Amino acid sequence: MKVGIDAGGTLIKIVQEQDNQRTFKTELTKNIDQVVEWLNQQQIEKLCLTGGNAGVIAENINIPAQIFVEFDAASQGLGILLKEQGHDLADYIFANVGTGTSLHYFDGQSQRRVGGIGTGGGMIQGLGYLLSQITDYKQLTDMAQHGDRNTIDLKVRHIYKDTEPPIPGDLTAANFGHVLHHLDADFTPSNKLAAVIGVVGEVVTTMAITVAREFKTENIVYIGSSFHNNALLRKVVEDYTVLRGCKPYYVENGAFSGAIGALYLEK
Amino acid sequence: MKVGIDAGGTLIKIVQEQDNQRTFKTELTKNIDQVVEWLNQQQIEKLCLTGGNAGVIAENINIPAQIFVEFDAASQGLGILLKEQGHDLADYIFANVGTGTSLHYFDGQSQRRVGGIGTGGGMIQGLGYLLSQITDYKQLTDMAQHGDRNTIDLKVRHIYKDTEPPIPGDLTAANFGHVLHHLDADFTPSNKLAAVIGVVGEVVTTMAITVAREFKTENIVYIGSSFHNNALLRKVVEDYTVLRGCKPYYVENGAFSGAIGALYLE
Ligand SMILES: Nc1ncnc2c1ncn2[C@@H]1O[C@H](COP(=O)(O)OP(=O)(O)O)[C@@H](O)[C@H]1O
Ligand SMILES: Nc1ncnc2c1ncn2[C@@H]1O[C@H](COP(=O)(O)OP(=O)(O)O)[C@@H](O)[C@H]1O
Repeated sequence: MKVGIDAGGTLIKIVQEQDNQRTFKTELTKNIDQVVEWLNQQQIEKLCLTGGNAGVIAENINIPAQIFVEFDAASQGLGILLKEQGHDLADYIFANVGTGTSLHYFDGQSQRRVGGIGTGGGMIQGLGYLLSQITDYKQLTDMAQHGDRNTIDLKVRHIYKDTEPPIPGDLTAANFGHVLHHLDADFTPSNKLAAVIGVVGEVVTTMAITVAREFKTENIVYIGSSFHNNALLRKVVEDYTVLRGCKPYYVENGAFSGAIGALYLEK
Repeated sequence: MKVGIDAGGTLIKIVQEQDNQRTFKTELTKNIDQVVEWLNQQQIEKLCLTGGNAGVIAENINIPAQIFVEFDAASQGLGILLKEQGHDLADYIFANVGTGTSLHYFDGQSQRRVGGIGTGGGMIQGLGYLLSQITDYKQLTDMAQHGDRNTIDLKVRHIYKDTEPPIPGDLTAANFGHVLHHLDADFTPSNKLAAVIGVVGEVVTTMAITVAREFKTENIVYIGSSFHNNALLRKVVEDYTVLRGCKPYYVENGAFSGAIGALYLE
């Protein structure tokens, strides 16, 4: 009975491994007390921890547990998941889009943190609440899917008008930039929520394509729970990566890269 | 009288020049018709245009005018201003933070667009209105200055708690990340406004420090009107640039590097 736990700022990713049988459990960081209660209830052969609140679990647990650096764990697990899903990538940039975004570069041997930004899921949830007053994650993300950004976001062509723009006119010039041109029109909580996800997506992708260029790689692997139930963010990210001449990748159970990695670093 | 005009998405920057003494005019893009009216009533030896709405002016004007690419003009006017103010920088990343942000690299000869982002002044104004129903620029920018982001932004140390973080704990982990931990506390339009400027600043600086590393340079020059009346954004940007081992620079009349550039170009 082997168990790996990535206790982040928002979600706790549990990976149970029994006689070559993987289980993917996901409880909130908000309800960490219930995760410790559960863990205490059973004998685990080897326990491996990673992420922010990994110490919290370690303190309140009455069982020994090894602790690993999330940056190294995420990379390990991603390697495992990519080759399992038939991806043989020599090099790549991997974006861990969690509460906040952590940018890494993998050179076929090891990872290196090459950047990070505070535009992740925590912003989708945070700014999402201030613009819709919705606290439920599913509800917020689902609401956002068919929202219109035309009245909210400003495009390059809107500034350049008839004039030939020096970069693609369809591109977003200014996020929320159109808001003051549409003071008459009602800003729907859907339209507004779409625009939050749009800016978060565009920032993560811009940062990701920049370091992909820097470390001379065309492969970008996107991981983290921010992608769960948010198909709009996935398309926002995916479409821009392609437009920036890069190859986007989404791994199944990629938000468990951390947790999986913890199990395969001890041995 | 030689005149340069950078007609952007939000502001029109006019720099008129008459015998080594300059004039720095600002008129809104909203009131472009008034700018054309004035120019038609002005005795201009040489007219140079740049930016988004440069064509609009050129069409409605009854005087010929040379049109230049803003990416090249900005670079030109910036170097004139840089040198004049005693900055002799070999190489430098320059961020033109206007309605939207554009990122360039200057190799002691010419510039190259190396990035861009939709997180500029247009976002401060746009998201600023949705979070405060304030349309007045000055008002929006002055309210933000005395705003607290503790209840709004999430820091690395908040996630890592007592555990030693793998990057500085004081750093912003997630913008608006704290909002759901403070649902009890009611979010002041000033606290909210500082968070908008904070994220805009942090995105521009992160992107700027990344390309500064990429094109092997430590100098970062920040320009655009987004810095006007917004001391908070300036400090947000300035402090992070330094923390990332880079040299930040703010040039006097930097938001005119486009209208200056246009004059001294061909
Ligand atoms: N059930 C959920 N509850 C809360 N946030 C969720 C949920 N599913 C996905 N998310 C998203 O995932 C983000 C956290 O990402 P995650 O990869 O788990 O990061 P961390 O490891 O820092 O907790 C949240 O900010 C939110 O966008
Ligand atoms: N009086 C003002 N009214 C509106 N915006 C202003 C004003 N002064 C400065 N700004 C700021 O400058 C930004 C535009 O910057 P600017 O350098 O003119 O770029 P652009 O060329 O895209 O117009 C605005 O979005 C706003 O944040």
